[PDB]
Amino acid sequence: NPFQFYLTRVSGVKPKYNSGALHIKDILSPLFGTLVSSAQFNYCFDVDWLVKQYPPEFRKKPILLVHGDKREAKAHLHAQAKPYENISLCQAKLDIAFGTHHTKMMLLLYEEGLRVVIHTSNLIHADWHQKTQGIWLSPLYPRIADGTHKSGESPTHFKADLISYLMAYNAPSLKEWIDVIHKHDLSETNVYLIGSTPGRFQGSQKDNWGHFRLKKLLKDHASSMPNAESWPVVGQFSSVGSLGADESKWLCSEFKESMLTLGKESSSVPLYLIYPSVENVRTSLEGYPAGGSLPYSIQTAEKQNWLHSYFHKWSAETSGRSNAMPHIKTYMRPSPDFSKIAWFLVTSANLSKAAWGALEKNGTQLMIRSYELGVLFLPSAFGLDSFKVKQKFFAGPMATFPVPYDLPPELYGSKDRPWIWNIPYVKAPDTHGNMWVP
Ligand SMILES: O=C(O)c1cnc2c([N+](=O)[O-])cccc2c1O
Repeated sequence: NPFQFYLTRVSGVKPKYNSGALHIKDILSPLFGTLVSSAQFNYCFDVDWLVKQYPPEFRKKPILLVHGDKREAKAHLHAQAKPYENISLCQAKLDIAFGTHHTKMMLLLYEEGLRVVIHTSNLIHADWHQKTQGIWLSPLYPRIADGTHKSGESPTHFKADLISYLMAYNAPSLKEWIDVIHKHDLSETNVYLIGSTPGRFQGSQKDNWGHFRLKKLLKDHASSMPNAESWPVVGQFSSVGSLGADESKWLCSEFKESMLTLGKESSSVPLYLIYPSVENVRTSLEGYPAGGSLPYSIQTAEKQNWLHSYFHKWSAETSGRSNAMPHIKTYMRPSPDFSKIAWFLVTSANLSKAAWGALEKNGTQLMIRSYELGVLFLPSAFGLDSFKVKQKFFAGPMATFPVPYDLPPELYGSKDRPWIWNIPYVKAPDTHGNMWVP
């Protein structure tokens, strides 16, 4: 495979469904490189657990933790790290209310080169235990020889886009990593970077982030096919924000409009949203506690019941993960019979205005509250017109894309309800014998 898209290992499925999966210990093993320094961008950290995932010989190398915590949460994280002299912290600035640092990324500096890992898991035991999570692994990027002048840039502009993303933090500890990236050759990268950073973007900066970044890439590097209006859009996420009183406020007006872009020329396109039902969570490997990582509140949900008609159950027989609740987020554009896809995106961005951006000031300004990061797989970047869908995720032409859940997605039944984490479920017990009482 040329895609280097992996799922995390799931405890409890048969070995066939973990064969090509990765645990964090595998990512940090010496087989992937001789570690000199690393940067861990994330939302939630368990520092004691994290350090034990590094191999013993690497546990004293410098680690930078990039986080968004403030006030007491920030103090708690500093206290967690205090015992480990080699750990530094970088607080990402969040100057817009209700912003979060959701980006999940590792920068791994080796003796032999550099690797970038963009993924969806928090750095806590439970996120790597029985969840469906996604990982993109970069190639080993070699160092550019001292005295040599070359860009080290890929046809997807990944090196410049990653530096641009890091420059948005305006942070001294990340300027060091920017200088490291400058000195490496990233020309073999075949994915496009799609990031969100907080701010209000107009003019030449409007296309840099969020769903306008996606729109711009799809206009420039995908081609429209006849009957494009028949190719659905699929979104798959672990959390939903407040989208407004109806679909025309944001979901189908600006979000779906960005996602249905193809090619340069100027809607009944179906929209499938995949989000775990209550039954999905109850019968999961973790049981109801899996819902602790699916933070859809009743307050938000009650304001947008129109949205739930779009919801489809989580099903993942193709990867043996129907009972491993998703914390991956993915977006893609399948053909009407779901045998091909025009593109695939894996990201930290949930279905929310905070992450993807919302238009302001008479449509002239895109406002984003949070940091997010994902990678976009475009057929043109692999010399193809479209991707064939792999029929079994862990099965064996390597030009077929490993989609991790079942297609077509299955609509909620009439008795199904979206998982809502702050109401009780006491009618039927979960796989551990328990109810859910918030
Ligand atoms: O991975 C993330 O980016 C992320 C962010 N926030 C979460 C919350 N929360 O408090 O919003 C509750 C539960 C799980 C969360 C999570 O998994």
